[PDB]
Amino acid sequence: MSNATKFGKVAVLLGGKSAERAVSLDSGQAVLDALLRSGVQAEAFDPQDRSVTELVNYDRAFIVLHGRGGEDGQIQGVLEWLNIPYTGTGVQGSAIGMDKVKTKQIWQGSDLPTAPYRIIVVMAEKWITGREFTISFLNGQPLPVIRLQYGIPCGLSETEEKKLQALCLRAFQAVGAEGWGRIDAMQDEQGNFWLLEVNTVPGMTSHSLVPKAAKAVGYSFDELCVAILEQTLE
Amino acid sequence: SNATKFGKVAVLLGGKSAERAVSLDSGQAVLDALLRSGVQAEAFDPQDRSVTELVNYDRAFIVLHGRGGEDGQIQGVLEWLNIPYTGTGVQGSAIGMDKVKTKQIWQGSDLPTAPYRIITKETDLDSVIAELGLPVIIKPVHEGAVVMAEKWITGREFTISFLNGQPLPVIRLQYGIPCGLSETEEKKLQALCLRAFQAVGAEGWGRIDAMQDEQGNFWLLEVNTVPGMTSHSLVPKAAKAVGYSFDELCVAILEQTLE
Repeated sequence: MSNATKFGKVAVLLGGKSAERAVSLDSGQAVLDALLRSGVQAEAFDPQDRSVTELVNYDRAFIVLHGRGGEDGQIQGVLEWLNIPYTGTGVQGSAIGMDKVKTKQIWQGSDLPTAPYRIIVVMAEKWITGREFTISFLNGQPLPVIRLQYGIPCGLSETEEKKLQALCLRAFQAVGAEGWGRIDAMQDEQGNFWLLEVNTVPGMTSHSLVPKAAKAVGYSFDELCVAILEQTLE
Repeated sequence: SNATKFGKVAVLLGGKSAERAVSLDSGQAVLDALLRSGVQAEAFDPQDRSVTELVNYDRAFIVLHGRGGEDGQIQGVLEWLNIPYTGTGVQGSAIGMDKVKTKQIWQGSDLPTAPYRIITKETDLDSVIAELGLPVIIKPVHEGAVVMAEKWITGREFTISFLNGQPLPVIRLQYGIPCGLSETEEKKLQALCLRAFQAVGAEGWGRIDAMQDEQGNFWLLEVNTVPGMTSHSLVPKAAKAVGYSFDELCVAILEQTLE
């Protein structure tokens, strides 16, 4: 049972219209090479150069557009209307995820910790000092946590780490994200966690954090790319 | 000036959802009203015409109800085709058509709404009847497979319709106006509902439904981001109460699609 047949003609959506275009071209190229190596019939699709109307020629879509259009529900919209299954988070989770105030609102509304904030678009947030982390997701489940300013190990105890993972899984589900993505979190001076933001189509460049964390659990980049694409089976 | 301004407008109607028939009715009404106002309107049924052809139009009047219309999908395609359109963008639409999400973001804005528990059909039922009390409303989440349980409150339902971002005269649900609220009590419900409208990031026009319990307290229920425009529909009724003819109301809504 081959990946040519099984996944059919897949479009790797890349580049796009946003300020993160260059990063997305990089993420796209990486993913495209990896899927081609895995024998999936992948092709590049840049919606800034090719009308989305031509998506109708493809059986599924690997979304690796960052920012406006990609991370915010728009392209997910068009794919729903063309009946083309696709990677990651649907319209709702995407549209929310790319709005901090809305992401915070729905987190507060789920009994989940996050800095207070006020109505100034950029907002005004309560300053907390501590160390930032990021919990990456694959198949709905969290992966090994990475410290931000190397990255792993993070500097949490094994139980302290699992606490941050379980908390972030709730914040991932709360906002209705699915498949894969990233949650950023804080740890204040007293050891308490605070949720910061969500990325519903993360970077897939060589320096990007999700492949790093997927590798920590034995996924090659090519394996990680197929795992993500498997979401598009029903 | 002289409805050269709006150009070739598409009235999106019918569609794929269970509310198709209602949408055909809302579409026809709106289409006739715009044509009477001298706007160059045409019908576009996305179930019969590929959305690809939307590129032939300068703007879109969305009057699709339910799945595809009320939930961010068609708003998506319009954003990607750079075609301005009526009502609420992708975010507000996608939220609005989800009750749990609408409630979450309302709780998160210090706004009143019935307690509820998302039924994973397996969470212990005893802890749920302990939180909410009996009787309890169970209802489907998006279309009012995933299901919820809400706390039953007794009282009288209302609906506050919106145009140009601002609320219109409130209507009692079972005629509808007068509602049976005092003039100050009515303004209280309007100001509350304006916050709940803004909170979810809806814009232009729409409807918020609200409760009043036996003690006089308000509770928010749900949001409709593309309301009915049929002859018996509630938004034209409330727009008429403030001196808008149906034709005038239809142009007012279309004006959202300008700078």
